[PDB]
Amino acid sequence: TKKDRVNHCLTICENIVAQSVRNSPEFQKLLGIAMELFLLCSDDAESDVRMVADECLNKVIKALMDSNLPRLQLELYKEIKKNGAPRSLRAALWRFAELAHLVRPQKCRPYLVNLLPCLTRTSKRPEESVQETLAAAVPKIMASFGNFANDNEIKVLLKAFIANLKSSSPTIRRTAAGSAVSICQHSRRTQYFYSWLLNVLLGLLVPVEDEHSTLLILGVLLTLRYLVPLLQVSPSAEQLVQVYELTLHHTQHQDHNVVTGALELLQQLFRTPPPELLQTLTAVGGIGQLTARIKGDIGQSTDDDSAPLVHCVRLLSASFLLTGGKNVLVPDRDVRVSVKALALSCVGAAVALHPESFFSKLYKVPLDTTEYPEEQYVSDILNYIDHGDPQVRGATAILCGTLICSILSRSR
Repeated sequence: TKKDRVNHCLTICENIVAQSVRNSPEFQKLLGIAMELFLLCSDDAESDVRMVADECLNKVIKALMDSNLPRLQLELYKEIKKNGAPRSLRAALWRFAELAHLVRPQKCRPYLVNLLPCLTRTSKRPEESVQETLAAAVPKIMASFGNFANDNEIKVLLKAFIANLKSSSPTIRRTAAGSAVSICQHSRRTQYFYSWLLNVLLGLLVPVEDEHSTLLILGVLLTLRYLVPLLQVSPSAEQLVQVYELTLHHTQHQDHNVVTGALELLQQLFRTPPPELLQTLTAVGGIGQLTARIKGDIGQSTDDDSAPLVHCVRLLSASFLLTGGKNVLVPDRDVRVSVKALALSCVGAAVALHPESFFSKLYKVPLDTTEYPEEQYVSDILNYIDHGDPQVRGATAILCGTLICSILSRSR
């Protein structure tokens, strides 16, 4: 009956729209029963059956978004609480984020309380396909159901997703990170909930000379690429400078999945910087007032008589893409050319902030004139125009663009 199952689902659809009679005590009973039956047609495993009868459920909704919206959204909340099959629960979750901004604010507050028991179970599910669509609904649901919750309901929901940063799947790590940050745009207080996510994560990396379970090191740095775009009681000016020393230790912590995680976080905090953090780095003393492969004295980000952005260009160069003795390329065998690509785009976004870093010497205390004849400056960054692939000769194409943009605007 595999061809007999196809004809059954499609004839139920057309005889609802062609009724032209809604809000009737006969019409109310008919729409509840055969609405759950549209998804068993998708639950049955055949691509001739799964593709055909899922486009037919969308014919019902859109012809009824005017007439029967409160009857549509009551049958649909029932299936998530049923917590069904990972194919059945998935394609119902597309339907419920697009009708979230169609509810009325009269009936909205009953719909908020019932979802938080239902939105934690689908966070505990290890199916890698079920976890994906929730990172495309927690953007859409909690922006229209955002304002209707108090400070009690939203503190429970964010302790669950951080326990979904403790899993080892790359598909499940990036769906729990975009869920914590879409709530705080819409929670109740947009600025109060930005300062609260920064306290929870830095105790997961409280003092850095520990064993930090290097899968869990990657969970904390992906929630911070989504929230620095939103940082522009408040998040304090001493709360944001604890974020910044945490990464320079983690551009050195060896891996190829943990070195690439803290280098997308640094390219974005210079492009859209938080304005409290942005004045503490251009300043001359810098971090010294807030406290009161490399083989030389760089001078750490606590020292005075130099800005910290003078410090931060000496550090990302002699570890990744430069050797302190001579103008010479580093081999692609040592550092990957996916890892050398994100290190040329971080030296360029700081020159737009502090342009005096690019003219500095690489080592502060010079390095061993017996071994090496001459000491070099950071201008061998601009010898990576001849290096091989795109996005290195193209990301030293963009390193000369914002070095000229920001000397003219620095000295007038």
